[PDB]
Amino acid sequence: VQLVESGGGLVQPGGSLRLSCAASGFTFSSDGMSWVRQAPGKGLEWVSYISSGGATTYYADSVKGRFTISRDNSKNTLSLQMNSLRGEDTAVYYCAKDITAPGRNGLDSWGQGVVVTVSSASTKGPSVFPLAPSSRSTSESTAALGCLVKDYFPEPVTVSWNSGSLTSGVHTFPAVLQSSGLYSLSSVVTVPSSSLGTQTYVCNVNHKPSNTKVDKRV
Amino acid sequence: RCIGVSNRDFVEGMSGGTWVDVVLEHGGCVTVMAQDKPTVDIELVTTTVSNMAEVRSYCYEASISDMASDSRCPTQGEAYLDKQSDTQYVCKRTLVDRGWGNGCGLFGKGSLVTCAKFACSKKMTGKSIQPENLEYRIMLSVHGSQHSGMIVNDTGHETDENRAKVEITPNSPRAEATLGGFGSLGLDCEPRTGLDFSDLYYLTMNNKHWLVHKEWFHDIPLPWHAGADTGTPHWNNKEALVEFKDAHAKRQTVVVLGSQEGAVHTALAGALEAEMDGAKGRLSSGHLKCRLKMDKLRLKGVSYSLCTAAFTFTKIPAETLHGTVTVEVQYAGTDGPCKVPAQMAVDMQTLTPVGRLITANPVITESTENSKMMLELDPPFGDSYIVIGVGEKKITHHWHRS
Amino acid sequence: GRLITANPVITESTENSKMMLELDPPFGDSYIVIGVGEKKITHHWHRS
Amino acid sequence: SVLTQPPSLSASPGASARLPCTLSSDLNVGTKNMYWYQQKPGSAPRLFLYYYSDSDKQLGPGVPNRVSGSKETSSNTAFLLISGLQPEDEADYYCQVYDNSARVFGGGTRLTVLGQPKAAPSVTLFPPSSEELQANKATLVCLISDFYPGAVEVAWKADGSAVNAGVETTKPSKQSNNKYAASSYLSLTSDQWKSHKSYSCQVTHEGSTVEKTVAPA
Repeated sequence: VQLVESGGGLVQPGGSLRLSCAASGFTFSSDGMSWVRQAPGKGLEWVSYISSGGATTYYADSVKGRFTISRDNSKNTLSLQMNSLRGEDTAVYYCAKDITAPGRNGLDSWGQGVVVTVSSASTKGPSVFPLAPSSRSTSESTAALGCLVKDYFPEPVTVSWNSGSLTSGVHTFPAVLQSSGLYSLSSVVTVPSSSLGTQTYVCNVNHKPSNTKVDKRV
Repeated sequence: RCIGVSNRDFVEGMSGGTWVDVVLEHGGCVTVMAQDKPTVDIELVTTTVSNMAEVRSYCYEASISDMASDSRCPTQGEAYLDKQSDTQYVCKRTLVDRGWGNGCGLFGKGSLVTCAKFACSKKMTGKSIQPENLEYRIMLSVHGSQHSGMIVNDTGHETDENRAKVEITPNSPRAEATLGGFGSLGLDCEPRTGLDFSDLYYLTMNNKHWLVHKEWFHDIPLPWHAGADTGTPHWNNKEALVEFKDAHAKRQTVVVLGSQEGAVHTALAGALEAEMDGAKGRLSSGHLKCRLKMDKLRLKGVSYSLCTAAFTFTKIPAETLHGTVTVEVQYAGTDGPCKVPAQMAVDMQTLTPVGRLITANPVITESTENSKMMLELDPPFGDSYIVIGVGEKKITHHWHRS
Repeated sequence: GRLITANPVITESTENSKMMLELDPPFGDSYIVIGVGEKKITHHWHRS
Repeated sequence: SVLTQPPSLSASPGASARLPCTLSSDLNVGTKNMYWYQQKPGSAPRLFLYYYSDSDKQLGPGVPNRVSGSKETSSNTAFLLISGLQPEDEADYYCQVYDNSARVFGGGTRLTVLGQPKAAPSVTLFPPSSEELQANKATLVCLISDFYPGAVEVAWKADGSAVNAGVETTKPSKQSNNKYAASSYLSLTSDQWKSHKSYSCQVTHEGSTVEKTVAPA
């Protein structure tokens, strides 16, 4: 049994997408089907269900009036057309067998899912700022300094330190995705306190999609 | 305009500054009220795409004619018909069992080809939406002078500075409506709404019209031809609506599948709908983000004095869906044009105003004598009195909202 | 109309107690009015 | 209708793991079909267990006998049970129910088959720099690295009153030494930043809270 989804991608608030699921390995015309969502880092959420013959359709209230589910049993294809997309609809969409039996149900088999991204902004470069300690804990003279990379649109951002000179103690962290639609990222290095007055600390941020190369006096 | 509309949306304009953002929906109006400014009603009535180039046409009901078959014995090669390579004919070759019962010398698999002429009865057409080629149509109506007979009135709107019509297009997001003695109203809207018209087709089935995504339209399993017609279009995958069955050694039956109206209409369930007439009319969809400035929008009749004669209701105060109250009055004076004294008060003496007036700066225009004029108020929660006129021969009407 | 719950009364003094009462509104259109003067409570009604 | 699951649980192999799923008073656990779905990182959810009673159940395809289910009516709670735990069983687990066209999923329990001595989180909190304040904004970054099963809770504070605005925290993320890392961001203005005498990042992990403070002084 294989459930292969497609038809998703990057959309912007409003508008419409149409998701399609090709089914094989089983008698498609005899099973109910349902779509289920999973936002990045969040749990599962049922979207809509369609019966085997298509006579009965069900929708979650969070999608009612905006989504509509369709079936084509002769081609073994499941459809979910989504209108008036909002930021809440940003998630991975799974196609699943929603079976019906004598007193037993369930989402028997799942597809690998397709990504649907609703976002308003177009493309944006970052602004880099330092993160100085200003406090000295002096636990084996270990002081930690870094730089934050704020409000960039495309996820690829490569961060170096002292143009590759600084490799020991480097920690670049995964980014946030803010309600503004942009990403923010931070990188920190732990350094001996004996170097505060001798070693010049420099962070090297490169954001290729927008042609920004920012090196800040961390 | 805008009074009887269910989706009415009394959005308030910031008193003093000329900054107002408005969401404009299809089938819903917006009433913008400012300070020392004429309240104006704004509705997005029509959204049109104009540029329609035919992309691909599909046939959903067909006719068959001239069914024929040619059969061959085993070890005598391949079957052949003169129309098997014809563009308008659909064919199928198969291997049937042949032998002495079928009038053949040997027992083996004989070649059988059968064809028939395909004719399209009814067709649907998917055509192109050229992105950056939209056309929004907005109507604007001004309060105060107008009476409710103007609620539904679209004629004379150029001479009347009461109702302006505006068009907004991609590459021309700015616009400014002329309201004459009311001044002018500017508005800069076009959202570029992530509603990817560059990725949709306009599907016309038969007097039924829809807005359709491209990847689904390309994978429709029905006969098709790309462009428009110039005589005998060449259909492809004609097998989609015609099937051969049960070949018996000299003949194979072939039938058309029938109408695919319900199949595609069911497949289009939940799509963005549309219409067409006048050769260019189109969709019913809204979500128009606008930002409008009313700096050049002046009030008309501020220099008028108050009307002195008596009024009379020609309609009793009627509550709307949103708690506002509409009022129509006749005026028995020659004082016109003049300012109508309108107010609400729990007080009755003397003469504290409580609520708001939607029809800001109410006036009459006709002079002599018994002119009509209709007005809308927003009373406070609780009790209040509707007061039209001044002094003797006044008009008083009690009200209870909610 | 008519009141089923004759002499509606609150018993607990302070502060935000709850009470119940039943009415028999006339046929047609009506308003349920509890309270007096300012900060009254009104609700429109249309029975059958 | 609300199904409530603990955000994360943790145990060692050979243990009888117990993953609860409390049903809201809307439903009654004894009358419900229970569907558990297993999802491992990088994979789709798989039907793990159907359970109505000890006499009415069915394990998913390829799900070992060690998996079982149960119910308790007093607490209106369903349970997923794993005899003799093993590292392969480490995944996220979601309970699910049917109710009049609605398929309701629980929050999901992230089960950690214990592999490590439960590590102490290392926290550092940075104030707004100068260059960004002159751009009228002020963003405080709180960074968490090298901690035990990837589940922390961060609470932001300011002058004693918990703030719930301008906060965005990354999900936990496995890094080099198979430990987890995360970062929380607090976005304020320059006047918002000066308004309060003291801010604090308050991260709790397994019921023990680490708290770092920063001051505009």
